[PDB]
Amino acid sequence: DQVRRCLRANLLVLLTVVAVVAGVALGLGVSGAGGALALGPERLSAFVFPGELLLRLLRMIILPLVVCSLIGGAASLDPGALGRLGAWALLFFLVTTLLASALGVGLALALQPGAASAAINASVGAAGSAENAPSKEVLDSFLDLARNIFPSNLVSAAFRSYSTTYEERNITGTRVKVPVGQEVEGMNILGLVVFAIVFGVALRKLGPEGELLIRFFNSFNEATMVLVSWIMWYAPVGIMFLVAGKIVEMEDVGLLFARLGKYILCCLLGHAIHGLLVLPLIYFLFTRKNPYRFLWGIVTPLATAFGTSSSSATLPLMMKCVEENNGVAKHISRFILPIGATVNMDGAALFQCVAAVFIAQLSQQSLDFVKIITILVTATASSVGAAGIPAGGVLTLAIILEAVNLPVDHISLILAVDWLVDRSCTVLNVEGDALGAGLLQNYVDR
Amino acid sequence: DQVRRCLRANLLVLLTVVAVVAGVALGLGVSGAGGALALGPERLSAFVFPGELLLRLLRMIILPLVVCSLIGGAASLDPGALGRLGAWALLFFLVTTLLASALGVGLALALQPGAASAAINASVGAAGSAENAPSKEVLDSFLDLARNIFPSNLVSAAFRSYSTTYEERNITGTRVKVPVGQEVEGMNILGLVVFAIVFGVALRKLGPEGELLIRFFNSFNEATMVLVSWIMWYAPVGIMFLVAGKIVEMEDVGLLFARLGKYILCCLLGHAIHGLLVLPLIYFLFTRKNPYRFLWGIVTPLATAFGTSSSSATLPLMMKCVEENNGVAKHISRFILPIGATVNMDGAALFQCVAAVFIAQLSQQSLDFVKIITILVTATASSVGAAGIPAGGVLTLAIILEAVNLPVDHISLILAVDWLVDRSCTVLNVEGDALGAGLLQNYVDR
Amino acid sequence: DQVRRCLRANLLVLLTVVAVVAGVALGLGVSGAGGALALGPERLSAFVFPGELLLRLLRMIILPLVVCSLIGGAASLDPGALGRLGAWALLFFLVTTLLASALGVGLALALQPGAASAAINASVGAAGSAENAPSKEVLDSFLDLARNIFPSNLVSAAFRSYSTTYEERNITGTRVKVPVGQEVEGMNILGLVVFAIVFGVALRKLGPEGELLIRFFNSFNEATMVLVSWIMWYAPVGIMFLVAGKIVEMEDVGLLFARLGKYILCCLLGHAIHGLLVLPLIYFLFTRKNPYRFLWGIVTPLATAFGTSSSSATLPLMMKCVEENNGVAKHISRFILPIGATVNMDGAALFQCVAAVFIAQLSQQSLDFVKIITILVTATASSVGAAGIPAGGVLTLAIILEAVNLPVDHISLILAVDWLVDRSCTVLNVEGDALGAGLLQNYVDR
Ligand SMILES: *[C@@H]1O[C@H](CO)[C@@H](O)[C@H](O)[C@H]1NC(C)=O
Ligand SMILES: *[C@@H]1O[C@H](CO)[C@@H](O)[C@H](O)[C@H]1NC(C)=O
Ligand SMILES: NC(=O)CC[C@H](N)C(=O)O
Ligand SMILES: NC(=O)CC[C@H](N)C(=O)O
Ligand SMILES: NC(=O)CC[C@H](N)C(=O)O
Repeated sequence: DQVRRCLRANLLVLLTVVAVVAGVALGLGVSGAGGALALGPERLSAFVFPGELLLRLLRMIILPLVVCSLIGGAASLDPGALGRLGAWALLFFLVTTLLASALGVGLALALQPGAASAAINASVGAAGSAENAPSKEVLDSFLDLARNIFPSNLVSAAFRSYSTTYEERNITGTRVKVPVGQEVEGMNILGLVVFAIVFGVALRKLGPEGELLIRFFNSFNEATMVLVSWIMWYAPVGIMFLVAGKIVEMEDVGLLFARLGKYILCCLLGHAIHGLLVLPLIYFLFTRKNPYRFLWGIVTPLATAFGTSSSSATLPLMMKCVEENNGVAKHISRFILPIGATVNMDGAALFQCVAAVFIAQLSQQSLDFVKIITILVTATASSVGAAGIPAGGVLTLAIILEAVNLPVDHISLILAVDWLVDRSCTVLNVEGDALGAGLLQNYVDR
Repeated sequence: DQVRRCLRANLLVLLTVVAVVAGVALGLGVSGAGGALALGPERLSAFVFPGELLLRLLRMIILPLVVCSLIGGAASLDPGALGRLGAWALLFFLVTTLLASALGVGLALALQPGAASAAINASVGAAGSAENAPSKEVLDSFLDLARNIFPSNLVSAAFRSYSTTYEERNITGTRVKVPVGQEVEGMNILGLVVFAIVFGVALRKLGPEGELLIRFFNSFNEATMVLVSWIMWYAPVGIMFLVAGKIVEMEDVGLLFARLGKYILCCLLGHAIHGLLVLPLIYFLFTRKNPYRFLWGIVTPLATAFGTSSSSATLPLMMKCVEENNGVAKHISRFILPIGATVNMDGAALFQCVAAVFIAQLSQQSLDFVKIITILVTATASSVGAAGIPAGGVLTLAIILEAVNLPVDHISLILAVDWLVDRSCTVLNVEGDALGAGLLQNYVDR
Repeated sequence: DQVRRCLRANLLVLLTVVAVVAGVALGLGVSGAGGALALGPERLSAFVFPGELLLRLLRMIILPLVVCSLIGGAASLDPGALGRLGAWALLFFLVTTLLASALGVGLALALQPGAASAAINASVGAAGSAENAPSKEVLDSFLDLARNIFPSNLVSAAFRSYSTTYEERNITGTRVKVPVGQEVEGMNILGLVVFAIVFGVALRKLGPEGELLIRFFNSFNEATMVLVSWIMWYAPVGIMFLVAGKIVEMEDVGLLFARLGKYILCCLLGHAIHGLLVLPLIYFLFTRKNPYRFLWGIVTPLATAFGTSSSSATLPLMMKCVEENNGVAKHISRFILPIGATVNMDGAALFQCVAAVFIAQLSQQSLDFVKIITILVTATASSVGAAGIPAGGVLTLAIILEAVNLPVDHISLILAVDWLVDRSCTVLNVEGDALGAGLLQNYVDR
């Protein structure tokens, strides 16, 4: 049969999408028959482990990749030409993030998710529970991101980021708060991207003395790219257990879709127009080429981002598929795509935009025109400061609301539905990188 | 004199064994005349320091060795031949560990250490003291070892391993336990062995691009091997203070040997037959060569393992003595011996076997035939999960006993005698590596 | 104009000294008009940030420099000649530190800072506040420094040093203290200097196998030296905010200079004679060359040490200025100057000498002749154990006083004036390195 020929050449494509629907059929049979209580907590961790093992070993290789592949990328061309590459790049990440957040106002206002329904029953969901939050100030977190760039110690920025807390050591009368930083747990991806680019330029200023050093990091880049190919074969096995592990936790067979299902359909549709109708239209307007043939070549990482629910996870998996399947250049694909891992959270700019209108569609708040331009520019700024940590964008939602002085009286409605909507967020998040990667292929042709 | 000629060529052999008996004569004069109280705690740390300095600097070089020497080892030969090297290897570590644990049942049953003596006075030793223990479940620790393999972050696995604890954040009615992991202190040796082997194969799949990279790690391996030679000369000084520091702590001039000295003679004899009568018989059955001439060439690391009481400590010291003194190959000795550091704790499979019969010889427990095959297969499994941390195998003793549902009413009798029996454990532990290393020299001759 | 020609060639010299006086004029206008309370604590951290950003990114490059530049330095020459370089070196650091501490007795006794003034009103300053201190014993901290050399783990010594605390887990009757170490936060500079020197010698014992490895670390050294040049241009901006941030904290417009201003003039004059009259006289006695033409070539790092107030901070900044401006050799300047970062705290030997006479000039204490030779040799020993941490030498002041059994009834007078006197300490501290660096240039001419 001739149909057997195309299936052998599309083996990873077929196995990935058949597994993401397998766990939904697997997990609903677990959640329906018996439920979460039938397994027991001492066995539930053993069930979710073959999915949780996937997210582990696929994360350990981004450290010898991102600090390594940006060297050989940003030391080939000249630093005068890198400004002709970088300035057109950061302009593109700013427009795509801002245009996605502009859809958030334009879709939530025309649908009004704060409608007369069970969603307005937030008093049963609030309970004063999530009020006990750190909720750092908007001046401090914006100051914290500039301090997270240019890290303190180079080894310490491989596993331990920087943040800030508050204390009250102020027995003087009128007890005030005092900021203090303590370097909490978490990998600093952004702190090492800005190091490797600056370190990559310094090898270009050197003459033939750096020729030994650049071929070292070129070879050490290539050995990791061999090792990411073997994890790619394991990836259809793990995604079957990512979805079928998370679905055991909550239930939406008539409970979660009943209360705030209008909001869920509001934000999934925000991911529907953007990145499936807008980004192909932008890509065709600059290339005049078929975007879906480009999009079909990248479907294993995009389905993996739905499973792993982390943009920083699926970073090496996309770097294999873009340079192999689609016709891009070797060196420039390994530069614009890793810097795009933590700079264009436009899904978060679409998630935190709608969710900040959603609580203001209810509870009778105006937002006529002055708050609209502030809620538009804040979400496209905090998206840069967001990490690739799963469910990390919920923490940056509270700093938008205080700056636009909306009530935070129940943030717990937007919370506890982010096991589903954030998986759609990462797919839209990582898609604009490779669409921007192929957009620079036409730019070098002229 | 002709006797002066052999002593100059056997200088390290003579100085090492004269120092391990020097500290016993030194420490008993300290423990006898004056005792531990005559020195004071502010001076006792200053006394144990020249031994404690030895265990420190000899441990800092295993990180630029194990992740480095396994690269140049497992990138020379073909990956098809590595399966012909690896499968025969892991079969040998399984048999030697299981045969050692089979001696534990066969020697404790024929001697019955739970005899009518002062050893049955465990009520004075129990006191409900060591009941306050974490004692993680057998399903979780077996799950934890698979998660400790394939580490989370590559830099973070150089000093910080992974484990798990328990919390009770369960105010819902019927308060249950919940697992949580927090990455406690401790070097992950096993997490980096599995990384370097996979990374070593990927250089072999590369062509001449990896030729620069393999010669880098070949040279960086050799510079450490120079530096381990200088610490080897310091090693007879330190072992004199390892033994004469630990002996100041407890006393066995008629007190510890009186109560449970039958148990101590039971487990030291278990280390006597295995690895001095069995392993020479296995080595002669496959080589038909003199095992003791091979064994005399490795006596400085084996006496160092008695002093340091850590298998992961004496790993670089054996790698010098095997490739220099005995006639083994250069590349294959630096592969099978580091992977054997944390895979064949057969002394622990002999220690945790007898100690789990010892508490069941007392307190009237049966173990007729069904528990015997479970207590045999559990100890040979948890020996793989054991670390090279001194006195680390005591924590893995409790997970055997709950799985074989024996009482843990006094584990503190097996505790606080492990300053002596565990030093015999590490000597038997590290011996089977080099005997297995020389066993593969005959395998390449055919 | 011909005066425009010299200003273009002295751009860094002119911009650095015009900024250290700019912040004094800036900060006094802030402290005078409005004061510290006019800004608010939520804005004060935003004001001090462009200075605090300078101290951050200029510290992240000392890890890929000190462990890297000492390799290519101490592997070129022979190890027989390194003893002819090292022994003359460590003799020079011992004399310069001891001669500086000899000035501390000779200047405090001839001035008597414990005079009838407001400085003797220490009862208002003591309050029993700083009595709650750890204050580890003199035998333990001297033992701790030898354990901090030869670190435990190589990766862990890049951000996490070693220290010791005390516990009282001693329910046996007569509750005593027990030492325990826990690896507190802080970069171990000294632990990696002793590693790279020993590792550098081992490459020299290797033949042409180390030729690949030495050219690797030679190139990786040079790429950092490019990157330190770009931070040097940012350095006149940051020092303007270092001084104008610290001056907002305290006030000395008639308050701090009134109470103990005799002591401040006593210790600043101790930094005046030493290192501006003594060290030029020593340098002229061995070179017969102009020391101030050598001293004018290094004025950007010396003014930076006044701003950063850390010897370990300004280590790469001096390594650029010495090898470029002044006529020293390339390889030997990158060896003696990094080892001099944490070995010759003679300012601390001048600070901790005077401050230990200052509390004994008051409160009627003798120190006739026997305590004088002990207070001289203790301060030159603890200066080696001092770190490059700002305000780190105050902790090592208490261990001098107990060994010379002077009262520690108010150490808080020497505390809280170290925002000013310690900035003079680091300038004198880092100056003797480069004066010692140029002193070895004449030694290689013969
Ligand atoms: C220990 O056990 C023996 C019996 O074997 C008994 O006679 C004795 O009283 C017990 N206690 C002590 C302190 O010896
Ligand atoms: C300071 O000391 C002087 C004596 O020299 C005394 O007259 C004055 O009252 C003291 N001031 C305070 C505040 O104690
Ligand atoms: N909510 C967010 O967008 C941040 C977390 C999300 N998983 C991401 O990596 O994009
Ligand atoms: N008790 C044990 O056997 C644990 C391992 C042992 N400390 C070793 O290094 O060999
Ligand atoms: N007072 C001191 O000596 C502390 C250390 C000093 N700040 C230095 O960097 O050398």
